[PDB]
Amino acid sequence: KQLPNLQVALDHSNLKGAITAAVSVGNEVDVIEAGTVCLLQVGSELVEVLRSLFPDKIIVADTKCADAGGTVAKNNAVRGADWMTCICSATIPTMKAARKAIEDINPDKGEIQVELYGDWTYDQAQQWLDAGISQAIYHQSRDALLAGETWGEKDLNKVKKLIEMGFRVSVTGGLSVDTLKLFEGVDVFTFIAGRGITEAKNPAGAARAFKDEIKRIWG
Amino acid sequence: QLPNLQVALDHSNLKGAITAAVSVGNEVDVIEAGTVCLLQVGSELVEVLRSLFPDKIIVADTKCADAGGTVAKNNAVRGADWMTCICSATIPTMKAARKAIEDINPDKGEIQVELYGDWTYDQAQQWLDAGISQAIYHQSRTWGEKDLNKVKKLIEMGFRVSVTGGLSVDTLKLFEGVDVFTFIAGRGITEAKNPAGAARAFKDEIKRIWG
Repeated sequence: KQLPNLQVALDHSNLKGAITAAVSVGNEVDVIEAGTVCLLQVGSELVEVLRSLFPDKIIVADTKCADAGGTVAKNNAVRGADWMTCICSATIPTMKAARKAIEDINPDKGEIQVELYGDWTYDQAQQWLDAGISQAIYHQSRDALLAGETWGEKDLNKVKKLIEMGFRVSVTGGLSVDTLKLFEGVDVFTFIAGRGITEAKNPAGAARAFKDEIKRIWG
Repeated sequence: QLPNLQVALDHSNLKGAITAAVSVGNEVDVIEAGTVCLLQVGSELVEVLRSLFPDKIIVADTKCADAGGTVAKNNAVRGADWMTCICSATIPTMKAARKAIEDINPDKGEIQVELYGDWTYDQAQQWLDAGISQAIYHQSRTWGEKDLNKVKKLIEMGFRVSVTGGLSVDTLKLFEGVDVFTFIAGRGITEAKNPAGAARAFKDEIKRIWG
């Protein structure tokens, strides 16, 4: 058993913003993620820079891969990624090819995570598990997120159900040190924070406070 | 207009994409920076292609799922005409992407929906209602009736449909009578002994059939 991870997403539109934010919080987080917006802007060298700065941190290449799973996984695994995202639209053969490629380069830590967008089903989710993929990323309902709302029961129910199916579930959106308590009793695998922490007055302090609260609730 | 010939650049490095584009650019209508390539090299490739081919349609194949306005802006400022969104992107994301690309590129700026997994005609109608009327259809993994029939309905609904997968000079026959908007070729053309000649042959067969 371990505590939920604190992950920082880097969704910057340029290389300097990602690197500066990563350096500001890196020591205080468990996982550092090169976000899709950033990767589409700067390419995969960022993954390698992050690996150099943080030899022992978990690194996520958030490619939201839909196709050419083996190639995209290999491309980011050789840069040093541990986890890569596939969009839930990706077929089972694409997801398996990506898993096989990332495991080939990184047997110890290599994994695929399914990014949950649109009308995905639990029947699809079981297909991911059967294909050896057991991480999923769940986003707060965007309407509620944009409105500043708490996590609603419907969102919590889906998170709970995925966990019960056997997923390690990461959540993102609507997360702050004060809102972690909403998740009390929910076996969240990773909390993914972004600008709330990296744009704070003291990002390292904000990151540590977030992890302190994870420790209070789940410790 | 006849169906467009498009070349997809899915290389894992910059030199591969640039070399392939230069080899066939004059002979095609549309040049696409594929997702595999953009994830490797970033968006500068789009602006390089725009400089090389000022009068060609340029596609930024980002398969955008979220941050629509940001992703579309980032690629439109590089000179993209069309950008792909994955079909699982929400309507708000697709709409934000469309509005951002139209703002920078009022001439040609458009979103195209990339079709993967279990999509429905009901979802497709929401894309049309959202102002998005291009969709990319991939051969199931010789074009058979199930695939052709889906292509035909999408066109009926009001989509400009691009097709990709299993395309050659010889399989263009199979699409006789269908109002294909764009045929997307890739390595079949760019890895040929004479890429410019393979592409020209391709466009010549389009001209024969739809001309």
